[PDB]
Amino acid sequence: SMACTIQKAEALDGAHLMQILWYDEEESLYPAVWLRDNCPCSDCYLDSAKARKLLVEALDVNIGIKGLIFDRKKVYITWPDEHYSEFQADWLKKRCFSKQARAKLQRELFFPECQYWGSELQLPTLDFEDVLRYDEHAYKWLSTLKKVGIVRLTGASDKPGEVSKLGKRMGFLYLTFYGHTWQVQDKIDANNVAYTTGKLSFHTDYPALHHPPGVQLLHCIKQTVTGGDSEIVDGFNVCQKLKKNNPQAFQILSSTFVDFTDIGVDYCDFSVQSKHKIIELDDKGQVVRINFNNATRDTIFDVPVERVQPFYAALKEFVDLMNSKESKFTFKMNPGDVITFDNWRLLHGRRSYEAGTEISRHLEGAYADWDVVMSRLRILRQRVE
Amino acid sequence: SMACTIQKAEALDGAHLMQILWYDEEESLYPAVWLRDNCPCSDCYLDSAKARKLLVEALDVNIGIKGLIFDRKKVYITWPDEHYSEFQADWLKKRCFSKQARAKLQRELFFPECQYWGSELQLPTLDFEDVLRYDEHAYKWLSTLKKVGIVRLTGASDKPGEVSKLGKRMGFLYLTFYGHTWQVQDKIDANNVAYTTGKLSFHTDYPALHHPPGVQLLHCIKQTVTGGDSEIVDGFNVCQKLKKNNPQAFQILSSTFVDFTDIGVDYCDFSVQSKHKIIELDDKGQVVRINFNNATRDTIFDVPVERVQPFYAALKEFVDLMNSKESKFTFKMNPGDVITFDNWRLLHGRRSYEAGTEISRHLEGAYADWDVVMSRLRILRQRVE
Ligand SMILES: C[N+](C)(C)NCCC(=O)O
Ligand SMILES: C[N+](C)(C)NCCC(=O)O
Ligand SMILES: O=C(O)CNC(=O)C(=O)O
Ligand SMILES: O=C(O)CNC(=O)C(=O)O
Ligand code: NI
Ligand code: NI
Ligand SMILES: [Zn+2]
Ligand SMILES: [Zn+2]
Repeated sequence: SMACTIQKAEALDGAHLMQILWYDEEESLYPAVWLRDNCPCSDCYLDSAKARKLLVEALDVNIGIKGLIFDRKKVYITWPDEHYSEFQADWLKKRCFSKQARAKLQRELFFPECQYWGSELQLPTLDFEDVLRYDEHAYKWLSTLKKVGIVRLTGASDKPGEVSKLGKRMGFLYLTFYGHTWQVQDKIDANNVAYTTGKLSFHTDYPALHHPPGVQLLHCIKQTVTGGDSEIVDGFNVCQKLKKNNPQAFQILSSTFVDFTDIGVDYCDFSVQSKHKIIELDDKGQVVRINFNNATRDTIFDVPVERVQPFYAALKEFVDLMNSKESKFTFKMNPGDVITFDNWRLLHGRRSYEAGTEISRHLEGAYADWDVVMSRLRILRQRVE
Repeated sequence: SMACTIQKAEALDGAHLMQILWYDEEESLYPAVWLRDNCPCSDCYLDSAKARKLLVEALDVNIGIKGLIFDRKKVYITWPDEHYSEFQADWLKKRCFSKQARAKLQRELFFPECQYWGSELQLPTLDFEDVLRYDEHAYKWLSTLKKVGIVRLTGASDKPGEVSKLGKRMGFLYLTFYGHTWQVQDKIDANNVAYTTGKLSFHTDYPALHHPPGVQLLHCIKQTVTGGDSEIVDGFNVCQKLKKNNPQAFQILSSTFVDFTDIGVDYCDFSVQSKHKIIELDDKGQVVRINFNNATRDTIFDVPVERVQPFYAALKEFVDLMNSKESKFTFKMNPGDVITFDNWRLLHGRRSYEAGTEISRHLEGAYADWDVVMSRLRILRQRVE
């Protein structure tokens, strides 16, 4: 295209910048040091790995272009030490340092589109076997998981092993002290409040870890009629409402380190401790993760005494908002259903049910790392486009 | 002890605080809301899980103590709604909200002691089989790993499978796209600069992931006489020197997001992207992780053009300090040697060596999560004390 065709290339700014004038009349600028650092020749770049061999030690940070020629599709550069580089037009164009170009590329890499939701949620639903068999369906699955935060898959079996198939479709699951996969059932000497018939209030899984699981997979093998309905809420949507309604409570929860703990025996013996802010913000003040399980929050609370009661007051306000009828979405899982969701963004819970002489309710769960998921999503997108 | 024996317990501050006067005359304060939240009774606390059943929804954040009695070893509290709680003296004492008590407990949980080192490093060394067989030795191993950042284990075999034994001793290894364990050897169509005979400059492993591996294990199966010596540097020590010598360069590297990438096929097919600050600080300005591999730093750099050359100038200053003869420690791995090190703190590298018609050099590596390691360290400490 005219946008990707070179009209003129020139060294500017004491030879420290290259400027490309494109055939659409737009101009791009490329620092000489960045071009040299990204030389694609075999000395500098290992093509089989698509990786940089060039060392920092080799890079003159004050380098300027010694000579430059070009045609419509490439630039050819000589360097002061006689090194020689070639750069393709389309490669340069994609990597333009303009804010618009950089932002476009970041969108393509990280899929930031987010659709916030309340009690009006239309639970995205796909077929399990279709997702396993067809790239178009697996793509819709992971893209929707990223954007909405949850997808339900229907028509799995009523036998263990289904979350493992989804894990292989992603790449691999995320092993924790509760196993490769884990069985949510009422257990004698339960090592986790999950493994009882009690109500689970809204929580994220595993804030006792530094790096809580990014994605959760939960498959219904057996369901009870006595209770055990599912509830979910969009934590990012809730945090937005909290900041607006109660900025003091938002400030406390986004700045206060809370200790989490887990001790017991499952896959192996464990004694786990972490610290997190319940509302975890990026450097720009945007919420990126919620870290909260009331069951594993430690008895240890490392704050001065005067900060304690205001913390709990803040926390109450947050949970009250999560529970509001405008925020929460309630549903019942049947055998064969699987939900896959963003464990950093949603909070989830379940209603109490009745104990029995044999197991009346059984879910099999597993976790996946967001990096594993995003990798597969990038591959799938390329395959489908 | 007199320190742990109750002399007086009293509700204060409108019944919103409990004060304990101990037999040493020291005073501790406990917020009423915190005591109620941490009731150990069977309604509030699941003993088999050592976890809180009590919901946020159940907690009156404005609660005060209705009645209190005590003896030397426990306090007995009635609440306004008629709930009833018992707290043991030793439990309360450990959880005193004084800064001194809180800081002591944080030390016991997280083992913060750090011993910075330069080229004078005396490489801590233990026997491999001793570490597998004896808790006293496994304790010294992990405690030293945490404090110094590296331990060498000698007397392993010259066969694959040794890092896997150490992984089981910790709990489990950290699976990545390069496998459960991985073979560092020269490979045709290498998917990583590591799998060549080239020099690796100082790097941390895997900044292409959001959560880079906490701990690295590297076992020498075959070594070459033609090169391939090992080099290490204490990144936390280096960052301290950089902040002192060049505060501008420190500021740039601790505030600038750098994109990292990895594309290829190994355990499965992958297309990985991340963003990190190379020098990653906590909320108090202390360095907690270094994220840097020059080979996987992307060609994509998401900064305005005017910030590019100063970034590279900063980076050069950092690498130059890492390479200084006062900072780096160089050694040669022989068959049977294993190093286990903090991949968030150290940077590591290796000298070039000569290609041959069969494999002349072979290391087997693996990763572990710091949470897995710290769990085992806590268990071991308890077993040994
Ligand atoms: C379901 N399992 C694996 C027990 N995790 C619950 C969540 C947690 O303990 O934070
Ligand atoms: C040794 N392996 C597993 C290839 N990793 C190298 C480090 C990296 O690619 O950042
Ligand atoms: O049992 C359910 O429906 C939900 N389970 C969980 O959220 C859990 O085990 O952490
Ligand atoms: O080969 C060596 O001695 C060191 N290897 C690495 O650091 C690597 O593979 O990332
Ligand atoms: Ni859960
Ligand atoms: Ni390495
Ligand atoms: Zn080159
Ligand atoms: Zn109670």
